[PDB]
Amino acid sequence: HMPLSNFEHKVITECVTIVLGDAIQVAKCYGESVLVNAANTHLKHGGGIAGAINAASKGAVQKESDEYILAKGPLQVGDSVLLQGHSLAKNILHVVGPDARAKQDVSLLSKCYKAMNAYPLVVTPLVSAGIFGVKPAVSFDYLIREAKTRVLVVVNSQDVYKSLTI
Ligand SMILES: Nc1ncnc2c1ncn2[C@@H]1O[C@H](COP(=O)(O)OP(=O)(O)OP(=O)(O)O)[C@@H](O)[C@H]1O
Repeated sequence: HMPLSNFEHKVITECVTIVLGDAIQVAKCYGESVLVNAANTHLKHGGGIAGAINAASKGAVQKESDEYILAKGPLQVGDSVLLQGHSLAKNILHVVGPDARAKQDVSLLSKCYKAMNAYPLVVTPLVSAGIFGVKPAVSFDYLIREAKTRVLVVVNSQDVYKSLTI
């Protein structure tokens, strides 16, 4: 079974496909992929996809992240950091999308998605599209504008999936 058949998906461009499912699982089918974590300034992976990723890695993502943040200090918004994959992916790219509730610049999503272009295959959720208050459609708009590499954008609500795929 070629990986994406385990999932409902729709190719948008030769670059971007929209997959309905859990991004952790999609990334598990591609060992050469980089998994995008939708993270905060302090890489505190307490919930959302950050907590699911931290939990899949059995706490390891949190401890690596604590060492990095202690050493470098906290990340700005739109910053990204490539860290270990903890066998969930070749690597995890921790991406700090803007927080709309806090009235942060949503065009910083462009900076977040740009970072994904350094990798040949990336599996990502919609950055800032949950508690951070950016509509998934709006997050998807920033992604499709910047994606120059092969990006599997994975949405785990079926409603979001139907909206994105017309
Ligand atoms: N394992 C996951 N895989 C793919 N998409 C996810 C996953 N978990 C959450 N999402 C979706 O991707 C987007 C980014 O998630 P985010 O890191 O901002 O945490 P969250 O959205 O507040 O968590 P939740 O949606 O469960 O309340 C959200 O719209 C969210 O619903």
